[PDB]
Amino acid sequence: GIDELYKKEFGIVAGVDEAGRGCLAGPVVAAAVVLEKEIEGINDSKQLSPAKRERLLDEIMEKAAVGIGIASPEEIDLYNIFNATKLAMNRALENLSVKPSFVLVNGKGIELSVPGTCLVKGDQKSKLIGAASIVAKVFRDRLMSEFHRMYPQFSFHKHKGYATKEHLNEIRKNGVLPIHRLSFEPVLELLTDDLLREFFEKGLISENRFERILNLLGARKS
DNA sequence: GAATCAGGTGTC
Ligand SMILES: [Mn+2]
Ligand SMILES: [Mn+2]
Ligand SMILES: [Mn+2]
Repeated sequence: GIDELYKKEFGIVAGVDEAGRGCLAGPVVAAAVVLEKEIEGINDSKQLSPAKRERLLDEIMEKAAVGIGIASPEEIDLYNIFNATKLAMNRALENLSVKPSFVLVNGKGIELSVPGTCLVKGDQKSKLIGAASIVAKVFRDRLMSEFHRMYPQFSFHKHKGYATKEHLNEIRKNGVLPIHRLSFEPVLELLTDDLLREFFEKGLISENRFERILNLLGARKS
């Protein structure tokens, strides 16, 4: 119903949500979702079972229009997690085929390239956002799994890059990766100016990424 | 799914 109020008022209304905010690795995934056909079971992903999201997505990506945006781990470091988040969100709206006259954005304090509004707990106040919530999360998880493929020594399919005990084990044992968020404190902690220069000399990170994390590295213990 | 332990950073 919340959706319908805004639908009647503003016209085409997209729901937006993102996943991967609190992660130590990988990009942040945002999803924009416009939908008219009803989908029973709609609810914020984190209440659902991983396998149910799966069946709800197949359904969602059949009755709805969906845009997907991502922001690079490099962009998180250079821009911060928040602007990287808005950036990802705006890339989703961009990828959406339907151009909404209005957006419902989960959270607070986010203003996108499309006039809209910000709902706290929006992912459980709105069906569109709850749906955008399931798209982001599943798509993200998928990105992380194939990262276990690219870095076999890493349980990215289990911990999704988050600060779990075993993720921190895999980092101390195996080292820090370019896809880790180098500005994120637990990583900054383990990283050395020596590995940082290597990343750069290998052409793995950017000159701008290097300068930041380097300046961040020397700023430690302050 | 809910409880409760862990672990991240942006806004203001
Ligand atoms: Mn929520
Ligand atoms: Mn959510
Ligand atoms: Mn900070």
